Order: sequence, then C-alpha cells, then structure tokens
Amino acid sequence: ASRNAAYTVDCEDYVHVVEFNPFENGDSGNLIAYGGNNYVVIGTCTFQEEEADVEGIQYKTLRTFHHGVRVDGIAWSPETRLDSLPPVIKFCTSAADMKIRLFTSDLQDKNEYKVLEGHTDFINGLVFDPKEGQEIASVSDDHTCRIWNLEGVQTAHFVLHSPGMSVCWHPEETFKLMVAEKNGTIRFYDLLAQQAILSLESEQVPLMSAHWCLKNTFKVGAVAGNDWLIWDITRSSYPQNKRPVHMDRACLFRWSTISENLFATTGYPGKMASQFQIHHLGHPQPILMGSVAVGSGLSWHRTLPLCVIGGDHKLLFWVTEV
Amino acid sequence: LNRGVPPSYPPPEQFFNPSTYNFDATCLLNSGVVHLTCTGFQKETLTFLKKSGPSLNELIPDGYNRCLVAGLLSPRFVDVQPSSLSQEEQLEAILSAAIQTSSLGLLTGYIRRWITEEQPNSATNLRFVLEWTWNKVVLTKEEFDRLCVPLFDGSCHFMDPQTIQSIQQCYLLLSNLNIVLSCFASEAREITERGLIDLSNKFVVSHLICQYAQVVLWFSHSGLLPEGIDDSVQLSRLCYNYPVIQNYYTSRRQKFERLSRGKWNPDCLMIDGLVSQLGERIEKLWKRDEGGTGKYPPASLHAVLDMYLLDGVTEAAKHSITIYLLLDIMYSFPNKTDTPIESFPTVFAISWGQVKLIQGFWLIDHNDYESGLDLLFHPATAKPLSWQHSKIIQAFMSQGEHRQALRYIQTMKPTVSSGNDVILHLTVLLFNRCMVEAWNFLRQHCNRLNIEE
Amino acid sequence: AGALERSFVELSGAERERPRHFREFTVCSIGTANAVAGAVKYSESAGGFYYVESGKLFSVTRNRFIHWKTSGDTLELMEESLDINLLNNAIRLKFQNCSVLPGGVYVSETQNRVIILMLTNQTVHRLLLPHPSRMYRSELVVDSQMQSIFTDIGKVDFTDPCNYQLIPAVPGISPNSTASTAWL
Amino acid sequence: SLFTSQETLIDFALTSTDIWALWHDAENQTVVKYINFEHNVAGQWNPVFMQPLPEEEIVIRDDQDPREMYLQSLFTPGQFTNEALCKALQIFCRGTERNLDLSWSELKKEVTLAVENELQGSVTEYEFSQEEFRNLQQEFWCKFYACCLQYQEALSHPLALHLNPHTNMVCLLKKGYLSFLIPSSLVDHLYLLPYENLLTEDETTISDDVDIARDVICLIKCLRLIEESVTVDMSVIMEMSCYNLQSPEKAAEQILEDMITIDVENVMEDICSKLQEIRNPIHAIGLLIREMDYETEVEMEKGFNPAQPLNIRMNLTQLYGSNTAGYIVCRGVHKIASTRFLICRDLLILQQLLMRLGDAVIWGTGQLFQAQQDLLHRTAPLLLSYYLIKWGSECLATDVPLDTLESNLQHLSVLELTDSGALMANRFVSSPQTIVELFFQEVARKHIISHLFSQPKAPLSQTGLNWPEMITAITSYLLQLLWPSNPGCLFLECLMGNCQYVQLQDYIQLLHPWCQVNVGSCRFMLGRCYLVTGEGQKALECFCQAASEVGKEEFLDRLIRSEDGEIVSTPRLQYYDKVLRLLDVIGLPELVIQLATSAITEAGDDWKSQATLRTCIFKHHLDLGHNSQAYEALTQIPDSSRQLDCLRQLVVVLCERSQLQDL
Repeated sequence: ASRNAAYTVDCEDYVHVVEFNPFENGDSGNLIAYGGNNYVVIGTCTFQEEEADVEGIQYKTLRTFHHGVRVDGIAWSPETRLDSLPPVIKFCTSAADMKIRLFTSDLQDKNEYKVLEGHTDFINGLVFDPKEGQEIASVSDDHTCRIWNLEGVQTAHFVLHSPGMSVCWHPEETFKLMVAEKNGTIRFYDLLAQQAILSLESEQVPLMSAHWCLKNTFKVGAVAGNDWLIWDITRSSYPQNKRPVHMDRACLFRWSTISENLFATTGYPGKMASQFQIHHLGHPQPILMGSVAVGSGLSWHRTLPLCVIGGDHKLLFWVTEV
Repeated sequence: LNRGVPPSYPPPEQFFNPSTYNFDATCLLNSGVVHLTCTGFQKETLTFLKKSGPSLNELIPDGYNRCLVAGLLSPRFVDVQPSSLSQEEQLEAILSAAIQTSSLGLLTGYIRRWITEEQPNSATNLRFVLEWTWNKVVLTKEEFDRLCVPLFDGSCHFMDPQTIQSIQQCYLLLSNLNIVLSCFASEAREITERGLIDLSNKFVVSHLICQYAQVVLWFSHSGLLPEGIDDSVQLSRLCYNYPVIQNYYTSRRQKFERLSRGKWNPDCLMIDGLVSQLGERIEKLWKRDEGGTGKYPPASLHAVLDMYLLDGVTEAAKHSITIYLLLDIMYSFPNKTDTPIESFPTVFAISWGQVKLIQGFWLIDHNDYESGLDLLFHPATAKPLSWQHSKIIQAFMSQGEHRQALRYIQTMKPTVSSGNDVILHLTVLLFNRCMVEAWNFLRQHCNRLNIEE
Repeated sequence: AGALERSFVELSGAERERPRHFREFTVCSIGTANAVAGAVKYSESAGGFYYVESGKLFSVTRNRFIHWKTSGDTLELMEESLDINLLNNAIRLKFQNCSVLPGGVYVSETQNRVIILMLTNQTVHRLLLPHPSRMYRSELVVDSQMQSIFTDIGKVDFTDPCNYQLIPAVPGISPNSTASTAWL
Repeated sequence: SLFTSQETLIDFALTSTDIWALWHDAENQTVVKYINFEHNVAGQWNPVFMQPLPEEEIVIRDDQDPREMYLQSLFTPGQFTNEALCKALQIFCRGTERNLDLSWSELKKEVTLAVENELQGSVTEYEFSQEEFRNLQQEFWCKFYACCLQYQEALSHPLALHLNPHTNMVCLLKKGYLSFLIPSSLVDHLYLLPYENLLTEDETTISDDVDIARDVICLIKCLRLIEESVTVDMSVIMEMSCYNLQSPEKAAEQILEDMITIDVENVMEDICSKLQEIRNPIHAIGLLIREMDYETEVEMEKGFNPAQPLNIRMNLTQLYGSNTAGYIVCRGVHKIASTRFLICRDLLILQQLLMRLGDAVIWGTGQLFQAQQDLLHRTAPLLLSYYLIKWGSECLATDVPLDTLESNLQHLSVLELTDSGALMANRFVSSPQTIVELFFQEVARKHIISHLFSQPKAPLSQTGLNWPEMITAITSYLLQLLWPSNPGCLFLECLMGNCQYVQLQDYIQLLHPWCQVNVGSCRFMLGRCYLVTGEGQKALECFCQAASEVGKEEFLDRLIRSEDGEIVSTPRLQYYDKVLRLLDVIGLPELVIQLATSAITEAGDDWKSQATLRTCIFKHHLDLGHNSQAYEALTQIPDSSRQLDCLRQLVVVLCERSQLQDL
C-alpha cells in the first residue's frame, strides 16, 4: 500500500521544487523554500513532533518573490537567520531562463534579487559555500560545473563529459566539491588546486541525481536508470549497495538530514502520480512508500525524520520510523 | 638552396654573401651514395652558440665576433671594434641576435626563472625589465599617436608604405610588451596589494592601447582611413559620409516620434539600446568633436576608434557598435562589392551568432521586419537580453507592426522581466485581438498588488 | 578502378563479441599411439579459400569464404560472411600423437560438397561437408542468421579408412618437410 | 624480376597481374606491400598502411583520474581484442581455469575488480595521502595495460595473406583476429606516404595540370612537418578545445606560439622553405578542403523501391549485413575521420602561420588575406565535422532492454513517422556496437544499398561484386549520411528510435554551437531526450523552440504529415497536434495546459482539426483528473457528436471516482 501524507499545505500555483533550510543559524531551522511557474515562496513549518501545543502542523508564509520565470532549483546560504533585527533570508534559485537568482531579504515588502548569467542551457544543481556563505557552485546541461562569488563573477569552473546533474559542497573540508554527471560518473574536485581527486561509476545510464551523506562523508548515494546506488569511498569505485527501486525509472535521491542509514528516492511523473520511497540500510525493503499527483522535488526536515515533496498546487509531508 | 631569415630590415650586407646559403647534396661513390648538409655560416654560428651555452661567459667575445661576420648583428656594429665594448654590451648584442631569430620566449623564460632563483640580483633584473617594459609602452604610444595624426587631421594624405610599416611595428611592439606584462602578472604572485594594482592597471592600459592600434590598423587596411572629406575626386575607395548617415538616423527617430504619438518611446532604435548600455562614457565622447551629438551615428571615425581605449566597456560591445557602422557604410555604397569590410568578424574572432544578432538589430532599425526577424530566429544567433526582447517588441509597437511583435513573442517566448513588460505583452495580445490568451496571461501576472492596474 | 588504387589500409576484425566458440574435435588417428614423443615443432601458419560463386550478386555463397590457423597438434577452421552471420562456423580439429604440417590444408569445391584435404607428419585426412546450394534450396534466404557448412561436422567419422590414412614409412616423408600439395 | 628490400618474407600471393606480399622487417614490425607486374614501369612497390598496436605508455594529466584514462583506452573500439583482455585478466588474477565467456559490459567489471583487489592488496598502513594513492593507482593500471598490450602483440602477429579473385577482396591472417584491406583515398594516401615515396610519386593523378598537382604535393610537405613536430600535449589541446565547445582556430593559434617558442633545430625554417615551392597555396588548400568534404544533393532516403522484385530486394537488404561487415565499414569511417581530423589540425596551424606571414615576406595585397580567411571558415567546421564523426565511431551504444524499446516504439508510432517494424528482426547480437555501427546496421545500409542498385549500369544477374569499389562507395555514402549538415535527420532518428537518449544529448550539444542545419529537429529530439529522462518542463521548452522552424526542415515537415489530406490547419498546429498527442500519451497535465495555451495563438477556425484536437485534450485531462480543464476542453468542441459523447465519459468518470460535487 501507499502511506497517505501525514501533513499537507495548499498553494497559489504548482510546486516544482522544495528544500528545507539545513542550517542551525539563529532560529532559521524550520524555514522551507519552494518554487512555482513565476515565483519562489519562503515560509516556516512547525510540527507536533517539535512543539507540544501544535495540533499536527503550523505552516506560515513569510515572503513570496515574483520574477516572471519558472523556478527549477533552490539552495540556502548558511548566513540565513531569524534571530537578527532585521532578520536575514539569503538563498539562490535556478530558473528556465538558464540564470541564477541570488535573493537577500530583511522580510520587508520587497521584490529585490541579483542575477548571475553565463551557463548556456539549463541549471540542474545549486549549492552554497556551506560555512562562510560567500560563494555558489552550479551544475548544468552545458557540460560545466561553475563557482561564483556574491559579487556575481565566475571564480572557477570545471568541464564535464556529459550534463552535470548533482553538486555537493563538503562542510568541513570546504575546498572539496562533489559533482555527478548524466554519463553515470561521480567525480570529486579540489577548489584550490582546480583539479580532479577521484571518481566513481553507476554501471547505469542516465544518472539522474546524486547526494553526499553529510552524516558520514564516506557514503555517496544516487539514482540511475531503475536502481538506487550507494558507495563507500574507503573501498571501491563501484556501488557497494545497488537495488532496483522504481519501474518507470528513478529521478531524485536525498540522504536524511539526521541519519547516515536513512534516505528517500522518487520515480518519474508516471501518468497520474509520481511514486516515492523511503529506504533504510538495515532493511531489505522500503520502510515507507508514497504517491503524489504531479509529484515534484524531494527534501528532508533539518531535525525531524520527516520528508517533503511538492506537486499539483501543494506541498505534502511524511514522517518515518528510524 | 636557401638563405637564413634576415634579422633586420634593411639586412646587414654580410647576409647576402654566398657563405650564408644553406643547401643539401648527394655524393656518388664507387659503391653507393651519401647525403650531406652545408649549414651556412649563420646556422653554423647559431648551432655554435647552442653548443657553447655551458661556458658562454668565457665565449661572449667569440659569439660576438661570429655574429659580426655572419650578418647576425645590427649594421651599427660594423664600424665598431669588439675591444671597445663591455661584455654586457656584447651580450645585449648577442641576446638581440637570439630574439631577432624568433620572438618573445627568452624574455618570458628569464622572468619565470628570476622569480624561481631567489637572488637579489635577479629581483633587480625583474624590477629593471618591468620598468624598462612600462616606459616602452608609453614611448611606443607616443610614437604611434605621432604616426597616426594624418588619418584624422582632414588632410587626405594617403600614407607611404614606410608609415604603414611603422604603425605595424608599433602595434607588434605593443603586443610584445602586453605579453611581457601578462608574464609579470601570472607569475609575480606575491607582489603586494598596491603593486598588484599598479601592474594590473599597466596590463589593462597596454591591452586597451593594443586594441586601439589593431582597429586603427584594420581601418587603414580596409581603406576607411585617412578620413577623407567628400570633395569629388573619382577613386574606388569607401568614405565615412557622416552627413548621409546622420540624416538617416535623425529621420528614423522622426518616424518613431510621428507613429508613437507619446504612447511609445521615440528612441525605440536598437542602436539607442546598444549605445544606451554604455551611457555617459560614450554620450560624452561623441560630443568631443565639432558636430558631435552624444547619439549615433558618431561625428568622426576617431570617435569610433577611441571607443577601444575605453575602460568599463567590453570588447563584444565595442565590436557590436563598429559592425553596426560598417553595415551603414556598406548600405551607403550599394553600387559595389568592396569585400575587405567583411573580414571584420574574422580579424577580431567574433562569433557568427554575435554577427547575426547585430544584423537583425540593424535590419529592424533599417525597416526590414522579415529578414530582421528570421535572422534573430536563425539557430546560432546569440540568446538576446531581456531589454533587447522588449526593445524589439516596442520597436514593432511604435511603428504599427501588430503581427511582427506577435511572431517574435510566439518564437523567442521572452523573459517578462517587469510589470512594464507584462503591460507590453498584454498589449501584444490585445492589439492582435488575442482575447482568451490575454485573459489567461493577465491571470498569470495579476498578483495581490498590481491586479487592479 | 576509375582511379588507380596506389595504396591500401588495414582494418582489424577486432570484434567486441564473446570469444568465438571453437568447437573442439579429437582426431583419434588409429595407429599413431606407437609414436615417440620427440615431437617436431614447426612454425605456426594460416590460410584460406573462396567459393567459385562468391562474387555473384544472387549467390548463396556471395561474400562467403573459409579460413584456417595451425599450431602443434591443432588445426582451427571457420567459415565467414560479410552478408549474414554464420552460426556454428567455428571448429577445431586435433590430431592425436601428430604435428600438423604448416600450410598442409587445401579446400576443393564441388557442385554437391565442400571437401577439405589435411596433412599431419603421420596421417592424411579428407573431410567432406555440404555445399551451401545443397543445404539451402532457394535464391531467397529469409533467416537473419544462417548455419555454416561446418554446423553438422559432429556426424563425421574421422576413423573411416575412406577419410583417414597413415602415411607409409616407405616412400616416407623427407625429414622436417612442411611443404605438400593436395587436390581432387 | 622484382626485388624486395632486406625485409624477411613471411608469405605472398599472386593474381593474373600483381603480387601481394607479407614480411616482418628487421625490428619485427608487420609489413604488407603489393606490386603490379604487367603495367608498372618503375618496379616501385605499392604500400599498405597497417593497423598499429596501442601505445606503450599513456599520458595522464593532474586534472585526471588514472582509472578513467586506462578504462577508456582498454575498452576503446579496435585497440584491444576480448581474446587479449581475457588472457591478461586470467594471469593478473594468477588464477585457475576460469573460462571467461564475457561481454564488454561484463569484462570491464572483472578487469576493474581484479585491479581493485590487487591495489587493496598493497595498502599496508592505516593513514596515507591522496598523492600516494594516485601513484599506486597508476602503477596497478600500467601493470595491467602492458599485460593486455603483450597479449595484443601475441594475437596481431601475421600468419598468411588471403585473396578472393572473384571479388578482389584482400585479407591479412593475424594470429588471434582477422584483418581486411581497403583502398586509401588520394588525400589520406598523400598524407600517410613516408617522405622518400612522396619524392617518387607521379604528379599526373592529382590534376590534368601538373603545376596544381605540384603545389598540392608541396602543401602536403608543409602539413607533414606539423605531423612531424606537434606533440601529445598539442594534440590533446586540439581535441580538448573541440570537446569543450571552443574555437579550434585559437587552439591552432596557441599551438603555433608553443611550436615557435620550442623549435629546436629550425623546423619552421624548413616549413618556410617548402611553402616557397608553392605558387598558389589558396588554390591548393581549397582543393584539399574540397576532396575532404561530403556535403551533397543526394536523395538517399529512397529505400528499396516498391517496383523492384521482392527476391531482388531481400537479396539486397542482406548485402554487407554481418556483424563483421558493419564493424569493418564503421572502422573505415573511423580511420578516414581520425586521419582527416589531423589534416585539418595541421591545415589550421599552417593557415595561422600564413596569417602570421602575409604581405611582410612572400606575397602581398589583402585579397590573399581575405581569400585565406574564407578558407579558414571551412577548415574549422570541417575539423569539427571529422571530430564529431570520430566521436560517433568510438562512442558506445547502450545495452537497452526490449521492454524499454517496445515502449519507446509505442511512444513514437504516436507521430506516424515509422514503417520501422524491421527494427525487431536483428537484435540477437553478442556485442556492444558504436552509435555509428548501430546507425549503419539498422538504417544507413538499407538506404546505401538501395541507392547503389537504384540505377544499375548492367543487369543485376550479370553484375559481380568488386570489393575496392563497393567498400569505398559504402563508407563514402555512410560519411555523407553522417555529415553534420545532412537534411534527412536519419542518424538522430536512429538514436531516438533505439533509446540512445544520453548519446543523443551529447551529440546535439557537440553539434549546436557551429552547425546550422536540422536545429529545429535537434531541439525536437532533445525534447524527446528530456521526456524519456523525466525533465518534461525542459522538454516542452525545447518543443516550443523547435515549433519556430516547422515549414523549413524535412524531418519537421515529415513529422506533420497525414493520410487524412484535409489540409486546413497551420503547419505549426499540425506540429502542436503531434506534440500534444505525446504529452497526452505520457500523461503530463501541466505540459498539455501550457502547450494547448501556446497552440491557441496559432490555431485558426479549423473546425475538423479543432474537433479532433479538443477531443484528445478533453479525454486525457479527464483521465488525469483535471476536471475543470476537461470541462472547457469539452465546451470548445464544435462537433455535435463528440460534445455529446465526451460528456458520456465525463458523467461516468465523475460518478465512479465519486466526484459527485463537480457533477
């Protein structure tokens, strides 16, 4: 069977991408960002698993920003905080017009952002400098990974052998970047030497999404063809764990924010609903399976065993055992 | 049977004596054949210096006396006794005779070495060559500007080939000095904040001066300079008839004035888009010369050429305006096929997608709406900026071309970058009577503030 | 042709298939079990044959040929085709207590059979196979993979005195001669 | 009486007119040469350009993983045999008798796991550097690669020649594999001739004018000094520039500064000597660029004509159709492309050297400078064309399942494009193919053999097959069917039909920055990639770009065709139909809304077409549960049958989803 959503929130447009804030900087830890056909929305979610006087969920919008294009990807900066007067909301997005939009807001009645241009077709993946907040890495169909400062200048780049599908910055060794390519390769790059470090293979094409386990940095996890794929960098260039997951191909991967053995994956948008699953390395099966009308994106709550997926005019949320 | 390369123009008279021929031969024997090379006394001297390197400091006078017999030294040494120069003077003469065989690589090789050598002497050599190089860039521009005056004084003086060759030598020398300045900038990585800024300013000014020299040279080759003022002498050349082109674009702004009626911009021109990006840097330059306006077209070709000396303007934007003016020059003489204008994209290695963007932007300002659209749709044409989409749509709207605005929107599907552009695209639909499409596009942008507007 | 072809280029048939399965058959040459195992190594060598109808635009032997390789006790044989793939083409024939003769393999076409004449340092052999215009019955093939003339070889008696013969020690082979010739 | 050199004759063959002979030389390289004996007045031997072994050591950069570089080379088409790789693997694994009956896609895994187990067998302490790891990695790979190379020696060694006098087919019996011999073309012949042979060739085959023939022979002697001085670093600079979508004119410009700062013995003084036997280099360059082009007016899509007898057509679909034959044809494309690419590399370097000389040294007036730039503007697209054809002749096709193919075919019949049911007949193959090999076997051979026997110069029961004419013409028409400007789209359609939806993105991306034909068709087929990779919103935008060029490209103007010839509606509405049906058959509601809203701008009063279109849009919105979108898709129906019958789906689907409030 499917599990129904635990919690749901309705929107003024479709949802294409959704990401929680991963950072603990100044009461920001319950922020959520999501993208539609002309805009990006910033809000907060509190749950009955975190505040004991909440029945189920409190969703609250903080600001919407309209920019006349679809939103295709989102990344948060570590500078983001609610403890400050004024607050600081700082993030970036990718969009259909092949450009990056850097947003910085004091939660006033504003529609202010900075544009960064120079990728030549679409941008699949974004990540900030995870520590100081002063740069952005971005991967694209144009066979490049590109680093950019807040001043909007491209500061470094790496050429790829097929479209760049995923990117991850290391939080402690902040000179190390992971990239994954549609050809099935996952590479690590050094930002100070501007060189490749090592690579891994999927055995499978296309690779659609990859993610680095920021609770055990030796673990990589991805989806390619119909498998999910997991490596341990201390052992082999091939997937130490491989399993078929989705019939209609597999699209997204995310490790849990809280547990180095817990992760989630989506199928493709098959005919009525995107299917998704939550997997656990202790188990021979998924522990949760779900299904969403036009189901889009994939993210995890910063502190809960709780995931979010977008879809047809909605955000939908699921809680899991660990 | 060949020579070697002449190390100067004119060559030293020793160069022509038969002891400088290179040639190859076969000897016939009572049993077989054998081949040999006669490497002439220039190649016998250079392949001696190549073998003498490990003791060169003992052999400087022997190398000097060989180069002074092979025709490898400058003619100015032929009256000079080797025993009335220093070993340093004999070494600058030999180093000249080892760069006049080649170009650049010894100087960049000495910079990369003296940085990796520690020595306080070599730190003073690096300083000396940097100060020698910067005073060279200054003196080469002082001589270049002193050469090029007859192109812009209205004198109509067709230049002597020796003046053209002097301008080519100053351009080549500026380029060589630019590569010496970049070789300081790539390797001297511990030069402190203000020294790095002082070096960077010298490289950027040298680069801008090299571009100015390259474009002034091409405008001289393609027959556009000297800037000859209109009086009736029948010769095959092109000329910059600023009066005709000014009467065109001042009449063209008056087409927009009388069609827009104050609902659309009189400055819908694509060229009053391109120049508008560059603003006060050019709007004040195009008022320096008598008859300058601050708007296109410029009042002299020198006001097109000092555009290359601009800081704060990118090369693609400089060349975009230059190609626009070359198209106006070709369109001023449509009784001809004067081809060397058409070299300009290649001589500055500009992409075909940039050339077609400029051509479509020129055709729309010249009142073509067919070739002016379907060259913008042609698949290399560089993806336009949002202000360029809204300029093109406003240019059809300020003229009356309901369908040509819609054909552009239905193809380029452009980024609706503000409420002004939502109002523009709503008008795009409503003037063609696209009433359902206007109502759905209205609903897509009717946000919780601007909905009533 | 219309030009004069002044040079050629080599391309390798370095196929990316699984290693072509040489079906190995032991030629148990009756009587050679008295040989002294001071075996003559010769060199290795190869060779080939073409069908007399292989150049014809509507032949069941069009663009087909036969080729072979030799080492020690062993002869390897294939049929090849540029037109349609040949199932069971690969075989290996292995002559007990003998050495094969380098180039000691000859092929004769007939209007009913292909006939292969083979020599070792102690035994001569005649193998017989069907001709393709006796396997197939049509100027139309419809099969996207064909059988080779070699397919059915597992039905041949290699001990039949009409096919195998021990070479007589008088007149006897000239010691360490590789060279021979064989015909019908 | 015809003499050899000192070379050691391994064997020879004989025709009615010629000898063909095979040697090991002195140092033990394989040599083949031939000589006609009825018409050769000089006694010179004709060369064969042999296939080498792979290179003994691999250059690996400090921006590269050593495992990637060795796992490319070890599995690159035609470097190694499976028979060499499996012997290296059996012995590197130090093993017992494993019968390794493995494919390429199995063998890479046992090879890499053998190297990983031996490398894991070397790390003896608990803390180590990334530098020590890359050194150990590169040692354990070279230690495998040199073992593969020694087993490729021991299988390349020659054992005989074989000749067919019924076809003039010629083969070399190497030890493991078999090799085949093919004629060289005049350009690749003159470029591959070792220099003393290029002092003893006859001028009167290049031109009826000996002076033009001479200027070309001297141009080749300038280009061959660039072959005899350009390094591995400089060849990597060219291929890296062409892969990274950069200017090969500027790759040649940098390589010319690197050469001019390196020249050790005055090579540039002899390039400038040989260039002064030339009188008109612009004409000689224009001729070499002409004999290297493949753009042609040829209607090749006209497959085996319906008036031809069935027995003749089936004998012709079966011509040159074996696995062995397709590999030989596509390695013909590869060795032509991977030679002419180097000719274009050196021709850009020589053009940049001429730009660097101009009016200052040899000739003068800028009419030479322009006419040389007008040639350089062909050398760069010609280099990129041979680079893209090299890449397509090396790039592997994917091990796609039948389930993933029959589904893709059921998603492509929605466009009416395809009598392509023949694709089902032949997929019992024991090997991976390249994307050019796949294209030859299931598309291009079916057209090439239709064309070659369309207007036969003699009766088909009297035509023989002549191998030198047949192979050269088949590879020449396969090059025309792979030419980046070819208006038939058939290569891209073959990749799309065979689900090659990664390689089809990388090919379109290597093509778009410079090629200017088929780009509407490429944005449509890139939209087909993005649908089958789930990026459906990018796919809609790519279909919305490709919509501009309908009425301009044969594939787009083919896509819009019907047997219902009631032509009222616009070609763009006929294209938007073919894309709506696809978004309907995949079931993507956003994209049906956004495309129908886009299509309405272009949609007329086309009452029959509008009645079919709105019936499709209604049904599939109702199937998707977009009931108010389905409601207006039903209100806009002009057909008084469909508007009654569509609501008979609506009332049922609302009742039996219990959506009773809508109802």
